Amino acid sequence: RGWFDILDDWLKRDRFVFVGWSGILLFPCAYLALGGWLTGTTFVTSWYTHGLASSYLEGCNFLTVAVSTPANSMGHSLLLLWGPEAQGDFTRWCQLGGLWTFIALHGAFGLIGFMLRQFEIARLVGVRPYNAIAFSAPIAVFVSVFLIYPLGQSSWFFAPSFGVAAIFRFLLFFQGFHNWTLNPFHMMGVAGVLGGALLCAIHGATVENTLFQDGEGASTFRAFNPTQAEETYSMVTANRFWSQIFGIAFSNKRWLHFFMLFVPVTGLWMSAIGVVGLALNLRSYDFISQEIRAAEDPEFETFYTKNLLLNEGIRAWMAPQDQPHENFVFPEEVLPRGNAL
Amino acid sequence: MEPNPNRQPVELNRTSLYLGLLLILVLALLFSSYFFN
Amino acid sequence: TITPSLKGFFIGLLSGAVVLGLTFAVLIAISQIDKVQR
Amino acid sequence: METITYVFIFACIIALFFFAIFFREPPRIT
Amino acid sequence: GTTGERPFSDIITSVRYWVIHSITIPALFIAGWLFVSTGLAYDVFGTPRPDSYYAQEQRSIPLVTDRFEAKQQVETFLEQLK
Amino acid sequence: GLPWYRVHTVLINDPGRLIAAHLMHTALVAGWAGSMALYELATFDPSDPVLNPMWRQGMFVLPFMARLGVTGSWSGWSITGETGIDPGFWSFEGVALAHIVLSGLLFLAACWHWVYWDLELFRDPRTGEPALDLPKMFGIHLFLAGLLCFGFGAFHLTGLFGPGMWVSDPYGLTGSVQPVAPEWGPDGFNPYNPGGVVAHHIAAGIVGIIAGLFHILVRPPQRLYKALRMGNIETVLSSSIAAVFFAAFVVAGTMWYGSATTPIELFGPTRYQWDSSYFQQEINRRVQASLASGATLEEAWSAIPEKLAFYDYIGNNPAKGGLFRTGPMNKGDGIAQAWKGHAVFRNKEGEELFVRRMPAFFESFPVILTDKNGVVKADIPFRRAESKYSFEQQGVTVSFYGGELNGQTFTDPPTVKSYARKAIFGEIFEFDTETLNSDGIFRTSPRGWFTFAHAVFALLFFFGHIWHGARTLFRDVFSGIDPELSPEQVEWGFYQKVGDVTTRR
Amino acid sequence: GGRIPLWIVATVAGMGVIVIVGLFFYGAYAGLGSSL
Amino acid sequence: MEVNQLGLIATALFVLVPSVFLIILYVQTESQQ
Amino acid sequence: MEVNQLGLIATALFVLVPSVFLIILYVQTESQ
Amino acid sequence: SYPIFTVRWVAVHTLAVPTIFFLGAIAAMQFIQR
Amino acid sequence: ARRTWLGDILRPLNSEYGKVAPGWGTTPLMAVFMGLFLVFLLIILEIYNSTLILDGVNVSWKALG
Amino acid sequence: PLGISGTFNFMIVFQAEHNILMHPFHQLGVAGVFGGALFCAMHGSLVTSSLIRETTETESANYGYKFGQEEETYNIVAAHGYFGRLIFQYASFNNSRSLHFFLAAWPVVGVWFTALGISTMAFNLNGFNFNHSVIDAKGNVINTWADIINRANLGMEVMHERNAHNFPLDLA
Ligand code: CLA
Ligand code: CLA
Ligand code: CLA
Ligand code: CLA
Ligand code: CLA
Ligand SMILES: C=Cc1c(C)c2cc3nc(c4c5[nH]c(cc6nc(cc1[nH]2)C(C)=C6CC)c(C)c5C(=O)[C@@H]4C(=O)OC)[C@@H](CCC(=O)OC/C=C(\C)CCC[C@H](C)CCC[C@H](C)CCCC(C)C)[C@@H]3C
Ligand SMILES: CC1=C(/C=C/C(C)=C/C=C/C(C)=C/C=C/C=C(C)/C=C/C=C(C)/C=C/C2=C(C)CCCC2(C)C)C(C)(C)CCC1
Ligand SMILES: CC1=C(/C=C/C(C)=C/C=C/C(C)=C/C=C/C=C(C)/C=C/C=C(C)/C=C/C2=C(C)CCCC2(C)C)C(C)(C)CCC1
Ligand SMILES: CCCCCCCCCCCCCCCCCC(=O)O
Ligand code: OEX
Ligand SMILES: [Cl-]
Repeated sequence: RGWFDILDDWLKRDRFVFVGWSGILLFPCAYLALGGWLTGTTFVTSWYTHGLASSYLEGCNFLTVAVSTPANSMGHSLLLLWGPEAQGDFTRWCQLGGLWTFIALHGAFGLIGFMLRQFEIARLVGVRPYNAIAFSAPIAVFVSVFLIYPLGQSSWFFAPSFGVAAIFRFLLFFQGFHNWTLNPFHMMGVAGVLGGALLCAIHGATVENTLFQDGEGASTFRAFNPTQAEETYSMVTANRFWSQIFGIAFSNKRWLHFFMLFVPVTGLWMSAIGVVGLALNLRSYDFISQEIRAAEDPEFETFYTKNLLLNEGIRAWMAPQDQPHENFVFPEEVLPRGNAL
Repeated sequence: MEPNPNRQPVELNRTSLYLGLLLILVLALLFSSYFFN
Repeated sequence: TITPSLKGFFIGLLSGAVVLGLTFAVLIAISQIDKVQR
Repeated sequence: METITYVFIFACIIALFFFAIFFREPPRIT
Repeated sequence: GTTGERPFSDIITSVRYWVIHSITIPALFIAGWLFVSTGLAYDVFGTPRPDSYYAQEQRSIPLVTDRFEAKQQVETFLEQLK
Repeated sequence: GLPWYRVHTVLINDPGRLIAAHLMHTALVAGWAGSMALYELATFDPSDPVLNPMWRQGMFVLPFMARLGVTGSWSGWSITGETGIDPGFWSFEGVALAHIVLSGLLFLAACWHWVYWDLELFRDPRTGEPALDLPKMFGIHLFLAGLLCFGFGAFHLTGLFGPGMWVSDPYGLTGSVQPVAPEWGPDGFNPYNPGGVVAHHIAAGIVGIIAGLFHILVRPPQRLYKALRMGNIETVLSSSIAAVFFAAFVVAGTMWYGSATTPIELFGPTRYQWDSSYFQQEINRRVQASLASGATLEEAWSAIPEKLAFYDYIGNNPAKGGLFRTGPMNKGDGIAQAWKGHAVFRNKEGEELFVRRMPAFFESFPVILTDKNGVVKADIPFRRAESKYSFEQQGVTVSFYGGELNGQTFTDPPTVKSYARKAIFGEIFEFDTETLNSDGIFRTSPRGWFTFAHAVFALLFFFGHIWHGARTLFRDVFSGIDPELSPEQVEWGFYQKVGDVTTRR
Repeated sequence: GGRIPLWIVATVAGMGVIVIVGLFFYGAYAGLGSSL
Repeated sequence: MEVNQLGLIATALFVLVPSVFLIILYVQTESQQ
Repeated sequence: MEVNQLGLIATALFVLVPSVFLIILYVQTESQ
Repeated sequence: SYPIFTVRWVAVHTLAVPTIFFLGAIAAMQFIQR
Repeated sequence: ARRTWLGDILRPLNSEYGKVAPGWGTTPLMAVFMGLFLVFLLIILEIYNSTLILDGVNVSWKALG
Repeated sequence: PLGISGTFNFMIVFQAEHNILMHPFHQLGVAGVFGGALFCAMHGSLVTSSLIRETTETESANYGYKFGQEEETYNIVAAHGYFGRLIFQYASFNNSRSLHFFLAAWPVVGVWFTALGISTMAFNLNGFNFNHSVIDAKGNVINTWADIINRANLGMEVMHERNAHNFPLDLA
């Protein structure tokens, strides 16, 4: 009946928003990550780190605002407010990119908080912790992309910036520099995300179209009771439908729902792995055998060589403005260009 | 000395065989191009 | 000798302690008042 | 050799499809 | 069903509620408005005003290029506008 | 029956066969180390530590034996290039042999422990049930770990009773195995100070001895035993995995950034050394110093050791590789033979021009020549028709100082362009591409390959921590939730405190 | 308690959003960020 | 095309070893029943 | 030594395929 | 007998208060001219 | 179970399974060392990071001479 | 193209010619597919989390369900009571029919929109163009992340089908 147990009592009270011990970590950090993003996108520029406007105050819209990465010259500095770079000056902190580390790091501890919360509530309520397990995939993606990837590179500057259009630029950077679409770890991720959405749609559609008539209304939603024992749709008819339509069907409700966990979670883990490789520029960029042939044989052409020409265009036309700290100066005559364009 | 009490049978049903072979064949199909390179 | 960044370190370190201690003081206070009835 | 390999794997996948469909464990009720 | 907090639909259809919040909500709106209209938002955060991205005859970005002198570099650029 | 993913759970309540499986694993790992070493010895060329060091040859365990003091072959060669040495029994070959003999010995003990699984040592004396006292085992093993960590630092690393470790100068020219005195001051946390490594193992070795002794004699608090399920061996697997992926992230990071324990003569340069022109600055520093004391251009550059120039080359940058570009760096750009010399470009007005160096991000990069102020003065144009800066128009020449081409000048435009294309990679070397049938495409070094593996294994092991931790804390519902969990325990308001039935309203 | 009917609260809040977001789209064509 | 000669055996073992593992387990499941 | 490149796969499969056949036959013998 | 100040009350206002303020700042911005 | 000479000798070391110190025991002391170890790792991390700069601690390869 | 790299070629050129990423119907497509994967994992994990103990730890839990049994195999109230507490109660479904309809409708509608995106970029109604939308008091252009996107788009544009254009505008 000591203080630790009294606090435990209070943190775990059943209230509108459950708190828990995990709440101590989660709620400050989530709110601060989210406040940092909203604050930066409304008020803070990227002029000195990127040579970019990036807030509503400067004239940007919701698609173009961003909290942008620190300047390349910061290396991987934690950029603490009190550190040697900002030296406690809040304004300079904002201008050097300190809000990016702020959001990234509070965001990471919030994501931990959130998964501990899924563990905490699962234990109190008495259920198996698979929702927590599944959330490991979002965490793997976040840390590999926002933390591991820029740590292998020269600086945080090459991490994603927290913005809609900024993330689009990150997509295109990865195409032109890393040829990431060619990476089989991205391809497994594509399959898991697209396979997940498929499974989501096809499982919902099936349940809704093998419903049992359990009421008399044309709205079939009313005819369900959450404490009823009986299944609300026919697994037998669903199995026959799909067997006859597609050749094979699920027959085991448990396998079905495990597979729905398995497919998208695994795909996200796979894509995280390939990004770890790209942290080191360990790309699936080329096929050697294709290049040897093409170098010797100028009539040889595939969609593979066509895409590298596109990559080479991306790199040369975007690098000067996207990597301003490098002072790239490409005279017009060196820019790769096809005929006329 | 008694025989070991902790031994257990292992199983792989036919659906798990089909699923695993498909997984392996598709992985091979995807990665083989990178092994030949 | 205590360089400017070792100074900020302690500044950062004291602030964390403050924020953390303040937080737990409040939480322990409220938990003491609004107990569960058993 | 690489062509033969690619086609060989694809052919095995098509054969697997045939057995997965026509030689599945039959779902039996209750 | 419930955990004993007062329901939202009961709160926001209540007269006391709207008596407080018809003051608190506009006041906050006007506060944020003044935060911008006074120019204070610019100065707190360091965001360039439309006239202070470049000096009159400059077209170089004032890019931070040093880690530990970065604060001093930004201050140097800002003087080159005054 | 058991699913396939659960076959090894038959060991959870069987300590002897658990020891048997751990012995087999240890045998397999010792066996790998010996096999890997023998393969590397059979493929390693020791004849040129300057331009064909181990890390260009795809050597992976050789640098780890060298790091701790193993530097010589029974064949008479050493990795430092000294000839006619007598390493004693602890040559590369004898290190490999010992691991193979250890593996054999572990295999046999594994068989004995598998058969004689039912040892009374493993039974609890009161209940007669298999039982391991994990809290005391931890103290024992920790005390052992601390003795070994202390001894490793106190005897092996100092050279008190051992060889020391690989140390080098800041530019990786003069490395060797040396005894290292402990650094007890604050610089002992400098990752680039080797004395800190010595001090770490002595200090932490004593702390582990002291902590081990505490954990042998002091029982765990009841609160923590229950919280952490300390009667359950899977809680140990959960925490152990966490410590291991923590450890794997650290060694990936120090491999990539570099530290005193990842020297560049065993693993190759880091990408940051290319990023910051680390070696180029030192070379320029030296040439200027030679020029100040009246040396000619030819003499200043000829004094540049080829080993330093080879570091100043992007083909040795570990961030230039690819995932499926396999094998040693030599398979790509070739086996380096000679420094060609420092290329100096000048235009028709005699101004010195500077090739813009390729950055590691770019698979390909255009050829742009700048003046000392960064103004573009020549390039290789893509579109020819409106070019202003062609080599042909600007009369760009290249002259070599030092190296193989010292004192030679080239003025024919296509030859000058050919060297400018190589100059974006840094310093220019002659390569043997025939011997290995090199395909000309950059591969990563063992610094790259190690970082990739350990970063990936660390991330994967995080999921294993989550999985086994979940299984420990939720063991009671692993097979499903209670079929008699009533709806009042999950519906809102019934209990003041969530899940606590003593707080009903 | 339930004085102000809920449909009326919904309608006024609703228009209040349309107005603010309207203003935000108007500002895409005026002033900062309008290309002009 | 000039492809990595070991691509073939990598691919064959990659297919054969894990498939053989599953077949072994399937057949001995059927012989229990 | 300029040996046959297909010698490796031929040897590898020569061992593997019949060895696997026997192992399959033996395991399903023990489990009945 | 309902309470007025709750953990819920705090979570709500912790978000609603800055939101309205931010909406005011952003509405002013639509009248900035270059 | 089988008794062996070596088993008899090691027996006392695997004989207190389940034994706990009451209540919270040394938990408060454990918490103190956890806290010190965190600050200690912080310092180490921030030195590597060059967020904590110390006199005479040149976090560079050039700290080999 | 009916090929893997051909697909990527199609999607890089589509971005250069239509700025599909700045198009809201492709953004709804991403939200349809991301959300679908999210809710697939959520739903799979919540049902799996609330399976009723029917088996021992030596058998797959999947054998706790027999094809064609009448009783549900999980406890939706325990799953609702977990997820309602992870967020808050009224953000969680306890009607299984509403729930699965939501699962059906979210990705289907997202993918409708992204298909309509391609179908309407077929008639050259392209993604938002904020190229040079921010300029300063003098009139200098102030780049944003959209102008950086545009540099990438340009490099795809100028390089694609490099021998096929004789005139300065790629009008189709
Ligand atoms: C649990 C909540 C939580 C967590 C995990 C974090 C975590 C973090 N914050 Mg955030 N922060 C929080 C709440 C939190 N914050 C809150 C509530 C606020 C509002 C006040 C902020 C405001 C804030 C700002 C403004 C900044 C951070 C920053 C940081 C980072 C650096 C933290 C650090 O170095 O602390 C160091 C301190 C500790 C780790 C405390 C350890 C103390 C131990 C227990 C013992 C020490 C004893 C003590 C010193 C004795 C006093 C002696 C005295 C008498 C002399 C880190 C990612 C920085 C950042 O993101 O940089 C990019 C940053 O600039 N935070
Ligand atoms: C068919 C098209 C397709 C598909 C389906 C995918 C699918 C994927 N891509 Mg790929 N991509 C494609 C085309 C495609 N891609 C193309 C053509 C390119 C160009 C080369 C790329 C380039 C690309 C890059 C550059 C990257 C991906 C990544 C990914 C993965 C993203 C995972 C995810 O949801 O992250 C979403 C993010 C998370 C899951 C992290 C955690 C999110 C937390 C929980 C947020 C919490 C929100 C919080 C509540 C605040 C909200 C409020 C706020 C919104 C207001 C996934 C496998 C990423 C990847 O591989 O990562 C490993 C990545 O970095 N893609
Ligand atoms: C008599 C024992 C012995 C000795 C002297 C050696 C010696 C060697 N081995 Mg071999 N090895 C051995 C046994 C031994 N080995 C066994 C039993 C195995 C099977 C597991 C191996 C498996 C093995 C592999 C796989 C490899 C070697 C390699 C090597 C070489 C490099 C060693 C090295 O870098 O360690 C690295 C040191 C560490 C990893 C130690 C870190 C320990 C962590 C940080 C501590 C973890 C937490 C700790 C418990 C907490 C302590 C608390 C603290 C307060 C005290 C060296 C010649 C390498 C080589 O070149 O092979 C040819 C190599 O690649 N060994
Ligand atoms: C930590 C492990 C490690 C590391 C870092 C190295 C590092 C290295 N090795 Mg060594 N090696 C190792 C382990 C390791 N080795 C082991 C365990 C063996 C025994 C098999 C060997 C045997 C060996 C030989 C025989 C040779 C090397 C060589 C080399 C060098 C080049 C490697 C290369 O081309 O990679 C290529 C790497 C890849 C192409 C990556 C493969 C990625 C896999 C296929 C992805 C799998 C994905 C998976 C299937 C998806 C499933 C997930 C989900 C769907 C369920 C390099 C220094 C070479 C050298 O230069 O030596 C002188 C050489 O000839 N190694
Ligand atoms: C010290 C490390 C360690 C140890 C001892 C264990 C031990 C265990 N795990 Mg855990 N686990 C770990 C790490 C570890 N795991 C990690 C890193 C992960 C994340 C990938 C997991 C994820 C995991 C899951 C998800 C599950 C387990 C399960 C189990 C149990 C049954 C495993 C089994 O029978 O596999 C039998 C496996 C096979 C017959 C074939 C596996 C072959 C894989 C696919 C590839 C081959 C690996 C290669 C040959 C060698 C490894 C290379 C490299 C690691 C050195 C067992 C107690 C199971 C469990 O909880 O049972 C209750 C379970 O369901 N583990
Ligand atoms: C863009 C894609 C994407 C988003 C936005 C997203 C979002 C979310 N997923 C969650 C959950 C999940 N995600 C899951 C599977 C997946 N999630 C996926 C993809 C995503 N998931 C995918 C593809 C899968 C399939 C594997 C599962 C299984 C779960 C859950 O259980 C959980 C849930 O409850 O869903 C209902 C929620 C976790 C809430 C939380 O942590 O609050 C706390 C908020 C914190 C800690 C703040 C984090 C701040 C981040 C990391 C950095 C700052 C971000 C800025 C504020 C905004 C930047 C925006 C610009 C970039 C444009 C949240 C709604
Ligand atoms: C950073 C920082 C911090 C923090 C801060 C914070 C925390 C903040 C917050 C802030 C906030 C928290 C914000 C908010 C905002 C909001 C907003 C801005 C909103 C908006 C919205 C909208 C606009 C919407 C609308 C709509 C639409 C459009 C459509 C649909 C419908 C709707 C209605 C939804 C501190 C202090 C620590 C210090 C350091 C730094
Ligand atoms: C008995 C005996 C003996 C003998 C011994 C021997 C002879 C040994 C051997 C051993 C060995 C010789 C071992 C080895 C092993 C190896 C291994 C163990 C390997 C492993 C592998 C793996 C694991 C891999 C994997 C992978 C792949 C394949 C791909 C990529 C990725 C990865 C890496 C994952 C003696 C005489 C001493 C004495 C008496 C007793
Ligand atoms: C684990 C919880 C950590 C909480 C940390 C929150 C940090 C609180 C913010 C304190 C900011 C003060 C820094 C500004 C003063 C620095 C002046 C200087 O560098 O000399
Ligand atoms: O084809 Mn296919 O791609 Ca539609 O634009 Mn015009 O054309 Mn061609 O160029 Mn850009
Ligand atoms: Cl045309």
